[PDB]
Amino acid sequence: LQLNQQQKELVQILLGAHTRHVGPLFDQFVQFKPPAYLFMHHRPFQPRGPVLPLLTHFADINTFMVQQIIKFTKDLPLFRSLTMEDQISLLKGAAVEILHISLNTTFCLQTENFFCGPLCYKMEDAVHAGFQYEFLESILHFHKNLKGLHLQEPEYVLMAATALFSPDRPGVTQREEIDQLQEEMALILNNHIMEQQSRLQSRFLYAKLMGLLADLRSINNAYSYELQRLEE
Amino acid sequence: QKELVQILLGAHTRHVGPLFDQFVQFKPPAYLFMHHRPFQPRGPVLPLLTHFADINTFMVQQIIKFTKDLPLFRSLTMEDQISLLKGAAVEILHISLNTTFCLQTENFFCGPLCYKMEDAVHAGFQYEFLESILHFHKNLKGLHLQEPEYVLMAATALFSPDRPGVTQREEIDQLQEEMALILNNHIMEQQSRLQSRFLYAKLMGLLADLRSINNAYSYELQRLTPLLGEIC
Ligand SMILES: C[C@]12CC[C@@H](O)C[C@@H]1CC[C@@H]1[C@@H]2CC[C@]2(C)C=CC[C@@H]12
Ligand SMILES: C[C@]12CC[C@@H](O)C[C@@H]1CC[C@@H]1[C@@H]2CC[C@]2(C)C=CC[C@@H]12
Repeated sequence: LQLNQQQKELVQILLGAHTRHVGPLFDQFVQFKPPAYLFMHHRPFQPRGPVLPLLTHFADINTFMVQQIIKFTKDLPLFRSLTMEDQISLLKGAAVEILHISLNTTFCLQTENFFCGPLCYKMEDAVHAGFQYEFLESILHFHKNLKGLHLQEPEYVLMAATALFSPDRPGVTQREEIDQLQEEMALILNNHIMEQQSRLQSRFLYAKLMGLLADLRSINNAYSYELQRLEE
Repeated sequence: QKELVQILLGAHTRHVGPLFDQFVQFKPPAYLFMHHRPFQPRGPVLPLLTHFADINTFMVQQIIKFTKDLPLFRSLTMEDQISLLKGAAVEILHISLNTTFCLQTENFFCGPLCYKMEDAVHAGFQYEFLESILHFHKNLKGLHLQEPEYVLMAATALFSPDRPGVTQREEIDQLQEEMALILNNHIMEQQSRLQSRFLYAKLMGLLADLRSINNAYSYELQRLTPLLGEIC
């Protein structure tokens, strides 16, 4: 219950990593041939026509986010300290979770749209790309729930690090060493939140976050085929 | 009593709800239709000053139509109605305007329109003033309020007995408290979702920061070339 020098230094390293590779991420989507209507924020009756371009765009931004995210982790000495296998296994399992956690950063609660650069994503756009409604609703509830907590870079990065060092993921060997990492990550998350008692005013913030981390994992386990198909 | 909050709710929804979806009706410069755009202060100003003037008028009219459906209000000396409105109108406008504010992008989404501070800046308004306005809207928005706490907050400001020109600052400093604590109570009747520490105090702390800017800055809210037929 209080952050020591080691911990404060860790937060900074995380933030640094996040800021270089993920923060600038969302503003690069426009480079991946986005369909014209994506540039409009207000389009109640606008048609979308062909799926291919829209579809391959989502394909584009998804690969780019997963790439940057990999870089993100790669900039963490703690992560590098693990075995090749374990890393590939942790990323292979936490990339989607870090993605929506990072993406919530551009999410607007008032309009339930993500503002990435000059682009404006709406749930209906994913619908038009063939994503399952139930999937999309869950993904949406998550983002609404998480935005309502009024988080900031620090809380976002810590949370992401918490999801990264999860041992329960298949293919891991150093299960107990890594589980130690996650616990140190959560304790820093928790204590960090307290340090900001005045800013963060939702009750049971920590639990609510870890709770949402649970919801996220469930959603992927359930509609995993939606993503596996996108990746091909 | 809690039925007075049904009177307020129906008043607001009828004349102030669709208030914002009509701004598109008053010759808004094409750029207000875009959410992502360059700041060009060397651009034409007059057409934008004209717009803000037309919608400032329009808004005032609906806020009048609003208060004109509050029995507790009409049942007062016309010399006070005018007086109270002479200073509340503005304050309400911003409380009601806040429902179109997105905390993420800091824009105001009114119908197909997207208003930015940059716009008030170009219109020629002064920093500090705008700064207060933005600060007000960021703070208030961060409290996750819904209609009930809006119409409510608004009405307690509607009856502010310490306003210049009021006749019976006796029956007014009564009608207000006859709702100030009715606001504090409702806040608890929903203590679950409204979990901001010390809402009320923070709320009234906002009603006070609105008045202070309603004053210090007023000479400019006036300027708003009040000529329509002036163009053919
Ligand atoms: C398509 C994408 C982005 C690429 C891929 O991660 C899958 C997700 C599913 C969920 C999508 C999101 C883009 C932005 C969307 C459209 C907004 C709500 C649902 C969102
Ligand atoms: C112009 C107006 C509306 C009329 C008048 O109350 C002054 C204010 C100042 C502040 C303005 C607002 C319109 C909408 C704006 C442009 C959005 C942010 C700043 C906002």
